[PDB]
Amino acid sequence: ARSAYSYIRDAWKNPGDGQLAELQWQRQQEWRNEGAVERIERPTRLDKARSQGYKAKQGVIVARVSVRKGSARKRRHKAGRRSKRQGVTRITRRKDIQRVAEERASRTFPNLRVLNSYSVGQDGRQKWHEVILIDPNHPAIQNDDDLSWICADDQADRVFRGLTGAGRRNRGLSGKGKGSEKTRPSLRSNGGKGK
Amino acid sequence: MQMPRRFNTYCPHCNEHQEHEVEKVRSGRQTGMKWIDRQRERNSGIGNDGKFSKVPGGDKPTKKTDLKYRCGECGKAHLREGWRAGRLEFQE
Amino acid sequence: GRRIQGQRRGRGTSTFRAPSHRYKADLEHRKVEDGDVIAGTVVDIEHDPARSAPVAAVEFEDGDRRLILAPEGVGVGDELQVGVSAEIAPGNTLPLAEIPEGVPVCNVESSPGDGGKFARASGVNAQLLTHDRNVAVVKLPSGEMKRLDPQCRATIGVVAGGGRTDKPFVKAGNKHHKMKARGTKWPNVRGVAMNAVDHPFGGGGRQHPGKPKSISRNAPPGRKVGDIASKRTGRGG
RNA sequence: GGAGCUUUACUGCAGGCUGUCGCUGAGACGUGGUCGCCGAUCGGUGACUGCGACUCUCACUCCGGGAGGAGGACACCGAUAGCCGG
RNA sequence: GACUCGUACGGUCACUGAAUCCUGCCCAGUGCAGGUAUCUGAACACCUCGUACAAGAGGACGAAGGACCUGUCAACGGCG
RNA sequence: UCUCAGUAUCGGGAGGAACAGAAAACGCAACGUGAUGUCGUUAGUAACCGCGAGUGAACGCGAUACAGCCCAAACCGAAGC
Ligand SMILES: [Cl-]
Ligand SMILES: [Cl-]
Ligand SMILES: [Cl-]
Ligand SMILES: [Cl-]
Ligand SMILES: [Mg+2]
Ligand SMILES: [Mg+2]
Ligand SMILES: [Mg+2]
Ligand SMILES: [Mg+2]
Ligand SMILES: [Mg+2]
Ligand SMILES: [Mg+2]
Ligand SMILES: [Mg+2]
Ligand SMILES: [Mg+2]
Ligand SMILES: [Mg+2]
Ligand SMILES: [Mg+2]
Ligand SMILES: [Mg+2]
Ligand SMILES: [Mg+2]
Ligand SMILES: [Mg+2]
Ligand SMILES: [Mg+2]
Ligand SMILES: [Mg+2]
Ligand SMILES: [Mg+2]
Ligand SMILES: [Mg+2]
Ligand code: NA
Ligand code: NA
Ligand code: NA
Ligand code: NA
Ligand code: NA
Ligand code: NA
Ligand code: NA
Ligand code: NA
Repeated sequence: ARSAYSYIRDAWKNPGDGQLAELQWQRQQEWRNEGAVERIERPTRLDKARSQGYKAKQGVIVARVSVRKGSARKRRHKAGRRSKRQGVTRITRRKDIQRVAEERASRTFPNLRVLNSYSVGQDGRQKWHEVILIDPNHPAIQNDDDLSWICADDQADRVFRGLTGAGRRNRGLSGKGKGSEKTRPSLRSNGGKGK
Repeated sequence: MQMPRRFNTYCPHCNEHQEHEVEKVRSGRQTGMKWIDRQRERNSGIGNDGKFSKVPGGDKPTKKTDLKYRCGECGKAHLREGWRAGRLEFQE
Repeated sequence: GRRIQGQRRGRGTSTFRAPSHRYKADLEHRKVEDGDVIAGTVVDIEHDPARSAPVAAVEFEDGDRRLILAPEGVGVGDELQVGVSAEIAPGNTLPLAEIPEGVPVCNVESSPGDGGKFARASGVNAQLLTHDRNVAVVKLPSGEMKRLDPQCRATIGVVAGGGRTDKPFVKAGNKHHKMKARGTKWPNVRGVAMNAVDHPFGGGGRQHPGKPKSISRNAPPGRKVGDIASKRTGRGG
């Protein structure tokens, strides 16, 4: 039979319909008065969190992060530029808002590593994401066969190196075939042409 | 200068002399689906558009004759070299 | 070229800032709880270096001492009242609703409880004209008819120090001393006396704008100079 | 060859103005269109939408220490379109 | 964020340059500003054609702006 | 525009290496191949480009080294850390 989890999932397919819509319209009011990064005791979308590796357990942490909508906040050239390089308005950053959110959370929790993250919706001016972080030093994590991989030294600061799921997609690593010539194994080894 | 609307001459399709009718070529409409159209849209961007920032212009004082010769027998048309004419009018 | 002077201003550097640390009081109507009145006694009259106009030191009942924007004819020992029920006398502050139509008024709030906005400078007043349970109509010193919430508080009387501008400065030195007390850069070099690099009117073998002075509202900073969005110019016509 | 400067030089880029979409909700008039059901191309009747006119409060904004007050689906902000823009 | 502990007897932006006697005529061009029956005027949404969809072609509606009208020279300037 | 070039330089960060990695792949179209990186080749080929100057892969093949697995959920429901 359907899991209860499937109901949270199904609600979130349409955040502007039904009960969820009412919920969001109420919640965002409180969110807009909250800070940049807010630790929350429970995930807003429990299905998505568990799907992404969240467990209810010591050393698992969730935080909701607000980030402004839209394109690059970009200063105009102060010296000579050819016309191609004179743009301000239409330029957009190469990292998606989700990854920005993940970096801001990870900085808030310097000892914690980013596991994953997901969208909780947006208003007109900003987007919210909830980011799951893990304490690599807590023995409840160190002994978990499902999460203990994240404790390894080479996983330090994974978010800042693009090793996160949002990192990897945003780096163009989704396809194993055609289109991935300049992304895999890394953007840099391919000379910065991947995107 | 003046020209007959109809006269006998060689039809390269029939391969024999036939009465032809002559008309000025009317321009056909662009579809906007051609490769050059796709290239314009794709390559235009921030700053100068290269060739797409060019504005076409200029006129020779007198254009060449631009004409369809259509066979009144088989109905097919052929084209010919044009010649400079300030004005071309048909005698019906 | 180079940024024009009006562009240097915005950066808020020392040269362009008010000498705020030498200023005395931010003059705002005292807050009254509600449905009440409160009285105070005028302890002193002093000079306000931000306004070149006098200001009154008042000691209130609850113990609070503060400077207030003084209308003409207020003196030491006078008792002043602030509230819905206050008497109608020069120097008292009441909501526009409680003030008789036809009375001159000063330090008028734009929004209720904002401390006052309009008609604060030397000798000026607002004229309260019309009442209503909806709207109070006030004529501002510029001549504009202003629709205001009747709950907007005002002070009775005209601002003190009237006639300040009747006397010519007569000399550069006198201007100078005034300008030190202000958020202004002075003296003023004409744009036309500058180089092209420094101003739209700069340049040339003789001094002249070399372009119409009337400039569009839409003009960007660095270009918007001379007569801004002027509906007309000159005297005649 | 270079640079500084100019402008109704060429090409662009900020900025301003303006329409539109998102944030963005409730009720309702006039009118027109794509339309379904109560009727035997003929009319009472859902919904959608073009159109220009209006009222609300609940987001959002401002005032207020607060209670509340003023605005209000506009404005701000995000996106885009046209005009101006040495 | 400066102006601003400021509020039109104020700030800002320009021109002229104490006093004295004065400061004429011109709004066609250019600039600014206001108005505008009609004309022009983009994108979204809407309608038609096309495409089992799409590209694309057209239409209706019409913002600012423009045409057009008006105001304005102690606006740019002009005064044969 | 293109080119120099995703170069110089700047911001953030890991390790002894890093990154990639067990197909929603390839598409010598097959009755075929079988995670990833790298080297040699494919090839200055396909593709881009005021179609100017310039720019420029991949699949495959021969090699090197080889390695494959864990969740979420269903069904259990405190049997756990
Ligand atoms: Cl991390
Ligand atoms: Cl011809
Ligand atoms: Cl002064
Ligand atoms: Cl193969
Ligand atoms: Mg570190
Ligand atoms: Mg490598
Ligand atoms: Mg361009
Ligand atoms: Mg104040
Ligand atoms: Mg003066
Ligand atoms: Mg003196
Ligand atoms: Mg100073
Ligand atoms: Mg001067
Ligand atoms: Mg000089
Ligand atoms: Mg200049
Ligand atoms: Mg002079
Ligand atoms: Mg002069
Ligand atoms: Mg040069
Ligand atoms: Mg230049
Ligand atoms: Mg050439
Ligand atoms: Mg290249
Ligand atoms: Mg291939
Ligand atoms: Na961290
Ligand atoms: Na790319
Ligand atoms: Na592209
Ligand atoms: Na000049
Ligand atoms: Na120079
Ligand atoms: Na004129
Ligand atoms: Na004129
Ligand atoms: Na090119």
